[PDB]
Formats: sequence, C-alpha cells, structure tokens
Amino acid sequence: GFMITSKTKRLKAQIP
Amino acid sequence: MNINPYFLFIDVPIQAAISTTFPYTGVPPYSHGTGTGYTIDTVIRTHEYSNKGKQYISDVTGCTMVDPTNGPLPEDNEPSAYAQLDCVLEALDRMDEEHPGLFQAASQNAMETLMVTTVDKLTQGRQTFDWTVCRNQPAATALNTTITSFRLNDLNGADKGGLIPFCQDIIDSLDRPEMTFFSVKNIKKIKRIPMKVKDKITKVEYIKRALSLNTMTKDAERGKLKRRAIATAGIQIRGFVLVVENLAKNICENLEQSGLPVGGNEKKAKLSNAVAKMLSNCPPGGISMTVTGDNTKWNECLNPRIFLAMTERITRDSPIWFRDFCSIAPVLFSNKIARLGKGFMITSKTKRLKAQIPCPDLFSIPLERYNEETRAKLKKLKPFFNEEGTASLSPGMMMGMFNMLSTVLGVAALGIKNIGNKEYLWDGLQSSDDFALFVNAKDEETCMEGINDFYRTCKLLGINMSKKKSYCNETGMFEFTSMFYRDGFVSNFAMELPSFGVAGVNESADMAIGMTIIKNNMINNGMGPATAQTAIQLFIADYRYTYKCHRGDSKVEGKRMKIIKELWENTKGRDGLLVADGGPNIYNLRNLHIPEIVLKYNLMDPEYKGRLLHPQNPFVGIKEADKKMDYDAVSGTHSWRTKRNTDQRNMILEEQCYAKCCNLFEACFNSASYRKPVGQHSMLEAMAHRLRMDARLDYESGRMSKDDFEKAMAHLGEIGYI
Amino acid sequence: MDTFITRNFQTTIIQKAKNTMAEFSEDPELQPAMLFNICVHLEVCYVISDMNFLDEEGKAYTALRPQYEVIEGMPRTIAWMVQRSLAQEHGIETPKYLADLFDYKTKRFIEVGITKGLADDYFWKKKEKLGNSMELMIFSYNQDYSLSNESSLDEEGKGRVLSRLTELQAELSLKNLWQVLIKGIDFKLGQTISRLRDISVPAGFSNFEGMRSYIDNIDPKGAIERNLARMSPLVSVTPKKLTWEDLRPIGPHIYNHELPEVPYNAFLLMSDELGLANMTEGKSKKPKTLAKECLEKYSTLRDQTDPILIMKSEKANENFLWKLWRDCVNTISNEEMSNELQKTNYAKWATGDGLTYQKIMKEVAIDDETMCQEEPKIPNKCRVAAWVQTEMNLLSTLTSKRALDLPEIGPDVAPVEHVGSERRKYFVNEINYCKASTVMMKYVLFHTSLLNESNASMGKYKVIPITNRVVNEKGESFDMLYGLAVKGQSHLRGDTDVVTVVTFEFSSTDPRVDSGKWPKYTVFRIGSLFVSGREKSVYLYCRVNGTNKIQMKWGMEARRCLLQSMQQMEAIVEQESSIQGYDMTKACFKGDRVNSPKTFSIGTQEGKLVKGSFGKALRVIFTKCLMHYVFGNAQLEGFSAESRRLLLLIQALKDRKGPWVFDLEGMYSGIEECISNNPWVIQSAYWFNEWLGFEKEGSKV
Amino acid sequence: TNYAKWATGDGLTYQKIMKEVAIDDETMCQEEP
Amino acid sequence: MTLAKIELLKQLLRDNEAKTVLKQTTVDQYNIIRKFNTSRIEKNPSLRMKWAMCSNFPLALTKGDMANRIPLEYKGIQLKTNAEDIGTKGQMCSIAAVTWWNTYGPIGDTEGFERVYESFFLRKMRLDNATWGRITFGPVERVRKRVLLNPLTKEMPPDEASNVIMEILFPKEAGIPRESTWIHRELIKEKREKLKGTMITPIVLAYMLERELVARRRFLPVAGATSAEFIEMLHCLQGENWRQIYHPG
Ligand SMILES: [Mg+2]
Ligand SMILES: [Mg+2]
Repeated sequence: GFMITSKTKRLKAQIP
Repeated sequence: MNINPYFLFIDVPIQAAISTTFPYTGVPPYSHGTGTGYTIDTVIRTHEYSNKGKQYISDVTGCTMVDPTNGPLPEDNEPSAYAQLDCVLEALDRMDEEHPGLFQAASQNAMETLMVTTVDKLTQGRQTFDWTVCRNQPAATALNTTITSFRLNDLNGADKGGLIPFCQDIIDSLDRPEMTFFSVKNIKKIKRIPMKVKDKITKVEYIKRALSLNTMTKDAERGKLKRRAIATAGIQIRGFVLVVENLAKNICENLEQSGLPVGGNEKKAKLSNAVAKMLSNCPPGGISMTVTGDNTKWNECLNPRIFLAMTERITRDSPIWFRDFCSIAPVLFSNKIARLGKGFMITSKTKRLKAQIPCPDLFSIPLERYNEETRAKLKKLKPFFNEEGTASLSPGMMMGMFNMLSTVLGVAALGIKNIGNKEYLWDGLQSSDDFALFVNAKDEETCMEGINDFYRTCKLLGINMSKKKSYCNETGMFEFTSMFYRDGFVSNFAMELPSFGVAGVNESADMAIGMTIIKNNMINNGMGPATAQTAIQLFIADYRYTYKCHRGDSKVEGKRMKIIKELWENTKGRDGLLVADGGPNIYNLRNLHIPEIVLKYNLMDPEYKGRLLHPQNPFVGIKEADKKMDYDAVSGTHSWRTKRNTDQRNMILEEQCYAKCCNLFEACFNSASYRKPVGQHSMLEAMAHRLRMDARLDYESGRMSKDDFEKAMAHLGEIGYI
Repeated sequence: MDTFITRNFQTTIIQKAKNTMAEFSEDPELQPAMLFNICVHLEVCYVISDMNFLDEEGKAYTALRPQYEVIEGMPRTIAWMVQRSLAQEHGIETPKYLADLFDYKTKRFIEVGITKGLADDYFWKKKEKLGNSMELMIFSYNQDYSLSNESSLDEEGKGRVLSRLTELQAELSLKNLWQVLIKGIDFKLGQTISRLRDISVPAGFSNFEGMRSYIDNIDPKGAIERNLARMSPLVSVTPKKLTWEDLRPIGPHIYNHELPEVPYNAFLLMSDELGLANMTEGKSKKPKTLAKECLEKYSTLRDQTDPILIMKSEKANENFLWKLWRDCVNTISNEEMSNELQKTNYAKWATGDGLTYQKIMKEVAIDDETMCQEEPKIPNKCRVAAWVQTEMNLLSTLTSKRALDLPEIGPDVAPVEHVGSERRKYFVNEINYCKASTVMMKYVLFHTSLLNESNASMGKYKVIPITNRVVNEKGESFDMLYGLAVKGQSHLRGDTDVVTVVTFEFSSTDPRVDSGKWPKYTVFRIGSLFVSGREKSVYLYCRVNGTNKIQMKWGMEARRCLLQSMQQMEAIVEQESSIQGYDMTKACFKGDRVNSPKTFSIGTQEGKLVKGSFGKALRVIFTKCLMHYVFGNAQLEGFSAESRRLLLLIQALKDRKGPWVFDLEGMYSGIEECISNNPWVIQSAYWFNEWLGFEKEGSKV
Repeated sequence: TNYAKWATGDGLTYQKIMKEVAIDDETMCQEEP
Repeated sequence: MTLAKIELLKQLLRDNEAKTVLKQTTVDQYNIIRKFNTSRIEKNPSLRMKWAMCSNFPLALTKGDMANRIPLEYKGIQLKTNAEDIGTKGQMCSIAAVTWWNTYGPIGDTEGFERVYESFFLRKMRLDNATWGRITFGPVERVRKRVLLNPLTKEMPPDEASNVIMEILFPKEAGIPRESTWIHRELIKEKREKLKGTMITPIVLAYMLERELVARRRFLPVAGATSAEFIEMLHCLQGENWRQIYHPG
C-alpha cells in the first residue's frame, strides 16, 4: 500500500 | 414588536429592580490555567505605585526592598502609596480624641484575650502555607507539623499550653542556624510512595520560607472581567496576625463609622442611621451630597510600615511585651515574599509539544520566547526576582490579611471632617475596601470642594478612591457593601440566597439545615412568603434527587426506592413517614423550626417510630455543620456516618495512627469530645492513670474478678505509670 | 540548694514538684524554698501511703490494695478526676479543695500539712480554711504533730516521718539554710526578628527605637493641612455635573457594519430546538431507554445513514461528525444497557482528543529555541445581531407545553401561607408554560446527566441523550429527545478541566436563512416530519464544545432563576399591597373593582414603546435571568457590574438628584471593554442605548 | 536516557492511526518524493 | 470494659509510631491532633454526598448482634457485605439497609425519647396549640432589639451551662467545684433522673442540653411581642408590607 501523512497534525497512516 | 428588558426601569426604580441586574444565576468566572501571570502583574502594580520611594537591599534576606512611606507627594491622579507618617499620626490622634480611652481599652482587652488564648486556636482558619512541605495544608495539619519540627529543633513551648510560649518559640526559630524538619519525599519504588524524611535547611532559607506567601487566583469571584491573586500566609505569622486583628476589631466595634465587624440584618440599620443623622445635621437651606465611593488598588497601596505605626500608636500605654508582640505581624509583612504561581506554558506547534517552565527558571529562557505582555511583565519583574522562583513584595498588602486595621485607617481618614476650616463637613461609612461619604455644605460647589479635599486627604494617607467607580449625588440615594439605599428604602440585594441544595452531611442533618437556611432567609433577607415556599419546593426536589428518596407513590425505580414503596404500602399512617423514607413533605412556612422527626412523632405508627428510633440501632459535627452553623436534629437511624472516601500510603497510615490514638483517648475520657481536654501531661500517662483508677473501682464495686484485676495491673505496670 | 534537693530527694519527687510548680506558673529556680517545701510534702505523703495494704477482709495490713490513695503530686486534672471518682464510688461528698490522701479503710479524704510553728495553730488554721469535711494531719519539724484521728496512723509511721523531718531540719541547719528558708509574661525578641523590625520602619528612621520614640512623643497638629497646601493642585476628583447630554451610547462599535455578526455560542439550541415527542404513561425510565424509544418512534430519522451536508463551519470534519452521530445512534439503539460508544478509537480523533500536545520535561523545552509562549487569544469584536432579539422575543412567549414540575409542601393553616400559595399559583401559572421554562429544564437535566457521567466515567466515550419531560394542558406527559451528545474522556479531576462534548441537536431552522448566526455549527439535513400534516425539514446541528465540572454543577443550579423571577414580582406585588390594604395579587395580575390590571413598558415597535401585562413582564424577567445564566462568563459579569453604575447615575438623573461624575470617560471605557463577542452583552448594550434614548426623550418633556 | 530521546530526534516521530480516520480525514495526503 | 481498653492500649503501644504519638503529645495538643488530616476530597459537600449516595456501600456499619440481623441481600439489593476493610477494618453498609431497617426490623422501645427531647416537643406543642388571626398589609414599624431566638429551660451564662452539663453527664471528669452546681442543683438532679437509662450517645445529650440551656440572642427587627415564643416564629409573623397576629400556645 501507500502512506499518507498530515504534517500539521504530525500523523501518518498506511492505505492498503 | 421587540422586547427591551431595560424598559422595565421606565415603570420601576433601578434600585427596586436591581436584583435582576445581578447575573448571579450563571457560572462564576473561574481561572483557566496558571495564575502566575496574575501574581506577577500584582507585584508589578504594587511596585509601580511605590517606585518613587526608597529602594534598598534587605540585609536579612538579601531582597530588594521598596519603601514609599514619607516619599514624594503625588503629582498626578494615579494610585499612590506615598503615605505620610505625620498625617497618619494626626488622623489617629484625632480619632483617639473623638473616642476617649478607646485605644487603651482595646489594648487591654486584646492583651487579656491573648493571655487566655491557647495554641489550639490556631487550628481555626483556612488553608495555611506549610514551610515543611512548601505547600498549602489545613491549619491543624500545618500547626502539628510545625510543632513536631520545633520538637526536632529542641524548640518547646507549643506543649506549654498558652499561645505566648508558642509564639516565643516561633520567634526563636528564626535564629537557629539550621532548621531540621520532617519533609514529604516521593520515592519511586512501578509506584510512587510519599514518606517522611528528616530534612534540613539553612537559616536564610528558613527565614525566606517563614516570610513566604502562597498565591493562587481568586476563583469564583463574581462581578469582575479579569482575575487577580489571593495570598495565604504560614503558621509563623498566624498568631501575631490574630492578636493584631483582635486589637483592630476591639477598636472598630466602638466606631460608628466602622461597618466591617457589623454583620447580618444590621447593615440596613447602619445605613439608615448614618443617612438620618447626616440629614438632621444638615444646616438650614444647605445641601447634603452623598458620594458612592470605591477603592481600587486598595490593598496594593497600603503599607505594612503604616500598619506598624498604627499598632505603635494604639498601644501607646501598654506593657512593652504586648507592644512588641503586636508589632511583629506588620514586621513580618513589610518583609514578605510572594511565591509566584507554578510557571508558564511554552509550546511548539510544528512539533506539537508543550512544557511547563517553573518559576525558578523564568529567566533561564530568552525573553524573546515570551509573548508581548509576558515579556514586558518579566522585564519589569527582573529587579525583584529571586533565584528560587519568588519575588520580593515589600510595599502594598494582600487582600484579606489586615481588614480590621484597614477599616480603622479608613475611619481615621473619614473622621477629619473638614480641611482649612472651610464651609463643609464630611462623614461616612467604611468597611475594608468599600466606603461611602456624605458632605454637608451650603451649596453644591462647596460640597464638591469638600469631596475634593477628602480625595486629597485620602491620597495623603495612602488611600486611593477610584474616580471611575465612584460617583456623587444628593443625599438620600447611594450604595454601600452591595446594598442600595434610596429614599429610606434599603435593598441588600446581591442575591444573598447562597444555595437551596442539600448541605451534604446526611439525611436528617441536611433536611434540618436547609429548612433553617430558608427560615433565616425569611427573617434576615426580607424573603417573601411565596418565594420562600418555592424555595422549599426546590430544596425538597434537590434533596429527593440526591438521597434517592422520592414519595412512595412515585414511579421512580431504584435500590432504595423499592424498599421505600414497600414501606409506603406497609405503613398504615403515611403522613408520619420521613421524607428520606419516601414520606410526604409536610414542611410549610409556620413549621420551619421543628425537626421533621418531632413534627411527625404523633402521626407515626408505633412500629415505624420504634424501628426508626430504636435505642440500640446499628447505623448510629452534630452541633455545627462544616464556618460553623448550628442545626437542630434528632438522633435516629438517619444519623449514620460517612465513609472515609500517586498512591499515598505512609501519609494515610499516619492519619490512621493519629485517628486511633484520639479514639482510644476519647474512649478513656468520655468528656474529651464535648469539652476540650486541658493538660500539660502526655496522653499516655493520663490514660494509664484513668485505667488504673477504673480497674480499682471495678474491683471494689465487684465488677471485676481478682484474676482480671491482676492482669490489668500487670499490663498497667508494663506501661510504666504505676 | 539544688544539690541539697538532689541529694535528699528522689528524681521522681523533684520531677513532680517541678510539674506542680509549672501548673502554678512559678519558676522553681527563683523559688527554691517552695520547691523544697513541695518536695518534703510529697515525700511525707508517699511515706504515709507506703507500707500499708488492704487484705481480702478489708483490714489494714503490711505487705494488692494499698490502704491509701495518693492525690498529691498528680496533675490537677488527673488529681481532680481521681478525687471525684473516689467520692462518687463511696457516696462521699466531694471536698471543695483538692485533698492530699484518701483512706479506703475509713473512706475519708485526708490533708497533709507541714509547718515550722506549733502544730495546733496550723491545725486550727487548716480546719477553719477547709472545715470538718476532710481529715487533718499536720507535722512539725519540732517533733510535734496534730492528728484529727489518732487511729489513722500507727507508732511506726509517725516515728518514721518525724525522724525524716528531724533529719531534714538538721541537714538544713548544718548548711545554714534553715534560717535562710523564708514576674508575669516576658516575651523576649530575638536577633533575626529585631533586625527585621529595624529595617521595616518608614523613611527617616534609622532603627525601630527611633520610630517608637517619634510616635510616642511627637504630636502632629496640622500635618494634613501642611501637606495639602504643599501638594500639587493637579491631583483632584475633577468633578463635573452630570447631564443628559453627557450620557452617550455605550459601545458604539456594535453599530459598525464592518465587524462580523456575533455568532450563536450557547451550549444548546434555545429557540430553534426541536424535540421528538413520545407520549408516556408517566413512569420514570433511564435516559438510554427514553432515547431508544423516541428514536424508534421516528424510524426514518434513525435509519438515515446518508448525510446531506448543509454547511461545515470552518474546520469541522463532516465525515468525523457524521460517523460520531451514527455511532451515537447505534449505541443508543443497541440491545445492551450501556450507553458507551462502540468504537472508542475513531471517536478518539472524531472528537479531536487525539490532537493534544505532548508534555516534555523542562530541560528539553529550555534548550529547544523553537518553543515559545503563545500569544493570548483576544475575543473578536462583533456587532449587533438580530437573532438575539428574536430569541428574546420567542423565549418569553407562552407555549402549550409546561416542563416545570415542583414538589408539594405542607397544608396551609395561616393567612400568610394562603397568600403565599396564591402568589405562587399566579407566578407558576404565568411562567409554567413559557418556553424559557422548558429550555431551563432541558439545560438542568442535560447538565446533571453530564456531571453524573463525568464522575462515573473518566477515560471512555459516553452517549448522553438531551432529554426532557414535558406535560401539556390536558395533563398528558411526553418524553422529548432534543438530540444526543458524545462526552469523551475527561481524565482530569478538579474544577477547570475541559471535557469534550460533541452535541448533535435536532432542529427545524434552515442555517442558510441566517448564515452569520451559525459559523460554529456543522448541520446536516437528516429528514422531515409532519408536525400537523404540514411537511417540515429536520436538520441536525453538530458542534464540538468544551465544559468544566463547575459549568455542569451550576447548570444543575439554573432553577434558581425561577426564584429570581418570583422575588421581583413578590416585591412589586408587596409594594402595591402597601399602597392599599387588601391583597393586590389578583388586582395586579387580572384587575379588580377599584384597580385596573398592572402594566409595564415591555418593548417598542416602529419607534413607539409598547405596554404589556404583569405576566408578560414576569416572563421577560424570567427570560432575562435564564439568558444571564446561559450566556454567563467573565464578559457578562464585568458588563453588568460596570453598567450598574451607569444605571444608578441615570436613576439619580431621573429623580433630579443632581449627580456628579468625577470622570465619565473612564467609566465608559471600563463598561465598553467587556463588549467583545458575548451575544447577550452586545444585545444588552443595544437595549441600554435604546432605553437611554427613550429616557432622554421622556426627560425633555 | 530521556534527554537523548529528543536530542537525537527520536521523539519527533509521527504516530500511526487506523486507516478509517485517514480515509475520512482530508488533510492527510501522500508526501512527495 | 476497662480490661478491653487496657488490652487495646497495650496493642497500640506495640507500634513505635503510636507510642511516640502518645508520649510526645500532651493533653492540650489532643485538640490539634483530632483535627489533623492530609487529604483533598472535595470543596463542595453537596456534590460529594451526591456521588457517595450512588456508590454501592457508602455507609459505615458497626459490629454487633443487631447489625447482623440486617440481611446480606434483600430481593437483589446488596444491603451489606462481609468483605474486610483496611481503612477502618469495619463493615460497610448501603442506604437500602437503612430503608429495610425502617421497614422491617425489631420494634424497639421509645419511652424516654420525649423526656430526652422535651425541648423540641415543647416547640411542637407551642406551634400546634397556637391560634392565628388576620393579616394586615400596611407598612410596619419594626424596632431593632436584642431578642432571644428560642426559649430556654433555665437561662444561664455559657460557662455555667457547661458545668451543669458536665455534672449531669460526665461527673468524674469535672473539677474545681464552683458556686454553680449548688445553685442549679435541682436542675442537675431532674436532668439526671430524666437522662437515666437512656442509650443515646453522651455527646448528643450534652449538645442538646447545651442548646436547651445556653441562650441565643440576636439583634432583630420586631414590631410587637418580643418574647422568645414570638421570636421563634418571627419568620411567619412579620414582613415588609404585611403583618400577622399570632398567639402561641
Ligand atoms: Mg461602593
Ligand atoms: Mg469592602
């Protein structure tokens, strides 16, 4: 999968 | 059609409808977050009104001391702390002349009460600053900790009874080169356990601790947009402040101007009497004006040096020991140290991080990293900042510390009554920070001249009146202590209804207490019949909700409600049931002064009255409900006791040890609970003597066998007091 | 002497004598003679007590019951307790004066005395002082004794005590002490306190002694006049006569059209609220079951899973809010008896709880340069909004539903109780059905539930229905569901600690009609219903809000508004009853033969003021109190406190009392600084300006 | 042990969240290479 | 019961902490220790009570034969529990237990309740036997006077009342016989006769006797009769713009 992150909130998540 | 509530004032006077103007049905503004900025602002303001005085260095603590007294006279209309000693002495001399022998009588009375006072009296009060733990703890806890530490330092006197030896040892402790005490150490064992550690501090550190004041924010203060700081002192100053306050109250109670000691329904009487006397004293064809006044920065411009001067003047003819005793609290206040909040929050948004900078590390971060207001605050605070996170606050005062003395000073200012032999006379009422004035003259111009002269005279005494908050009009309408007088009608309306909810003691106690509040509101606050009946209704609703005690015929489901309904169906006479037992509420205006147990005695069925009032029942502060207020109740099964509601183990264990020691002492001596025991001997020896005598009495009276007597005497001999 | 006492007396006797002297506030060091006297008395008392015991038969014998009980040497409290107990046990009168010994054989109290002179003289003196209540025995160092009863002591004891006294006298004579044998409070100051005193004196005094002398001797006789003459004239009250022209509108910026319209920031919808009604027999049920049944009644709204977003405020996530609302619906409609949310991980981010800054130890923050103190968040300056006026108009109108139910009270047997009951009946009938009462009941119930969950639950997400109980004219009872709320976590014990609450409230008002009133609400169109055969849309206003423990606690205490609304009217009615004897409640509210019903100027329309009945004024006052509660914060308190001064000044102007203001711009600025964004404060300023204009016009005539 | 957590930058690390929130959240977008 | 006290004292002294607490503490300092506590519970008693009332077992039960008669569970509700405790080593109880006690239980005797509580019953008798007149709505002129709030069995200064109570209830713990016990001798005898055999705790009796003996005077506005009989009902008599006629029984 891919990875999408929010820099403002400092969060990350893997999208399968 | 647009509704305008203010139009109600067209058909009603503002004073009559003033009650609706108070937003006392909303949440009182509380403080969110740190109160450090407010404390720093208070220090900055206090030093801003005295920055033209003399600045020196205290050789005892090394702090920066500011003294505005006898300083330059004010040149503008800003608040000024530059009180002149000669003017204050003149005002006090005039006050003494007006009241022959009041100072001597007050000094004698205070001295006698001091000779009779004991150490236990210091347990009465609010949260006190504990130097052993550098925290805030109840008065009794702090007093006990101080006594134990003084025992560790060989300082005795707290066990000598009277308060004089205790205060003498408090004074002596300031000379000990090192102070050894018990401190709370939180050790990590994962768990965190607090235990006792024998800690030691230096003389200068101990002196700073004694002079320190713990500062929080005034929470729940109703009627102000911005918060402030409220300070509490340690045990070292409490006894001396108590004696000085007793002296000041003795002086105040004999002054007609004084409005602070008076309390209750007499406030309206004081207002009406003052207004009537002033109107009668008005010259014929003249004008009498009333100034509704207000002191802002009242506590930040009063000086402990001035209070020391007042104490010296008041005790002019008294034993030197009492003069020295009374001159201590002002001395410990002129050298006070303000503990500043708990630090500041600093955050990074890009990293989503936050941190607390403690007060000792305020200036360890570049000032560019503080916001504008905090940057300016710290820049101005730097001169008075100490490396331990405290500030030096020499000038000014703290609210709620010296109230009677401040009222005395205000009355002294009021009693001048004229300046320059001009064609006017002024007199008024003073109570702490709230004052009202009345000026009688021949025309409004002369009355305003008199008001201006009073303003300047107050400026000379360190008293500042807020021009923004103060106004004037013709005599017959004004405000004082949140009570509005108008044409002989007084509305003491700051919504004195405290709360119509359960007091929080137990069922019977809460019911009796609440009915007592309603009745006292009727008697004192001019509460009406219908409003009082609705208050009864609301209180009953709250009580039923809290105690899960609804009427047996109600459809409320619950653990206790099932048994309440069962009793409702069981009991033949429903009217005799207590409210806590799901019975009907038979309280009305006429019978608000009778306990509900007695009120229903005749209507109760024999079975229920026997069960509820069973002489030996398993479920059984009775005098006063924690301020101390008396409530009338009747012993019964509803008089049950409450449960003993960072894991604290050793502190709790010490609490249990003290509690069980006291319980054993009470068992040995039955009158200890009612009448406070008196004695300079240890509790163990008293208990041993009592038990030895009791065993002898049992043996002679036949209540004890020979073997039991032998065992008892053997145990008492092992105790070692035979 | 100290050496003599130490040698000739035991440590226990010396300790007891010192304790006894301490009880009398006498220094043992300064009075050695009395120390020796007390020690001798105590030693002789023990000598008599010792060597005596009572056998099983109660006959004196030498050895366990001692034949004598010693009372001298014990603490005054303990001594008195033992004496009183001994008196009570044996049924003997308690002697007024503390005894020195007690004899069980005769059950009599005995006093032991020692004198240098003749024994008979001291014996008679003691008998006169005490009387015949206590047996007397006096010993003298000249080997002469006086005993009230000669059988109390045998030859051995008297001989031993006399020998001891003779030895003591001989030793005293040897040391040339027998012939020699014939303060108050001192609160000393230390070194530190004295030094602090010396440096706490006013300017001009070198030490505290100089200040003491100056205050004790120097008399001022016109220092105040000298200082006033020497003081600059620039300091003064600078008074100015107040006139109607001086008074000006407060907070003119509220009339600026560039500022944004003040938004709706109340916790719950007040006038736009929509309540799903489910008729019930009257039984009390848990809020979860109430919500479940109410939603079951409206199946279309519950089953609406497709959201039609109408407007999202600025940053609220539509997906987060809708998913949270669906989670609430599922949790409430589930078979379980727990109102807990079933996700507890999506809700961690839907409610914004997970977006919290992480605390770090001080050292890193100090070293990290990028960490800075945040600027304070100033409240925006807004202008008047028509929605506040509309809410005031609507909340003071009578509805068909009454939600205020109060407990009963005891029967009335006095005329005062009857008049109070009549006034209460009129008041409640007037205010029972007003919409403000229903709004207040909903507020208190919701806040009570919020607080109960706050203390019951700490680190979990709870579904709290916004429920009410409403009874109509016919007496039918309805459970009204006004929406739901997500109360998330808490994890904070104290007064001021935010507890995130995400409220989803049903409504029937289109947010597009007044766009500037809802910049904080994300509202979806969730369905429609036929209230009376006419279709009407049903939107779901969603918002994220914060609350504290004190906020909920005082929300439970929003019923006192009722009291505040009665006191007022009571006084008014009372005043009328003062004008004319008979009760004026009926005449005030409805009118009578000799009094037209009372009316009050309530509002205006087209620039002309309008009058309304006493009941309309009651409802307006109650609504004003309720809005004071709802929009209560620092701004409202400050505005009310500062505007009371202007109101009193205007009242003084009306009565032609010639008020004077020392400075008016300062008061005006203090009042205006609190008009920032609170809708009630801005609307109250507008109303104050309107009423001030009306008062000026009335004064002109 | 604690200071080195932030000095070396190990503390400044993003925290993973469940995919449902990421899909619902719009602010989160794939970082460029 | 003295031997039990001696054994408990021996057990307590086995702890060095308790030994030092007893030895270092003087009888005067007892009043301080009784007030010692280090804990923050809550600053709003009503809220704390509300929360405690919904807990399972908030009531502290005592140990005795009567306490064992209350069932462990009554129709589902857990009235009491046998679980041990550490804070007090005592049993625990629920309000449901109080309700059950008041509903089902042994009907104890009540023969000395009125004689112990004669003051409140006198208040009730005064209220019940009184008569009420008309109500006058005109303005009233009330004079400020120091009036006694409640009637007293025998007015006496607070000290003398304290000695009388001590003689009545705890005679062995009173010392320095003053010239007060003799004056109020019949009062003490009558109170002892009325308080003989009562199981009520001595402190409650002491406080009731104090309330019945120590005067409570306050400055109030009165327009009419000032005797304590009228003052006790003042709340229901006077008024700003109304007045009522009351004749106590
Ligand atoms: Mg004022
Ligand atoms: Mg004041």
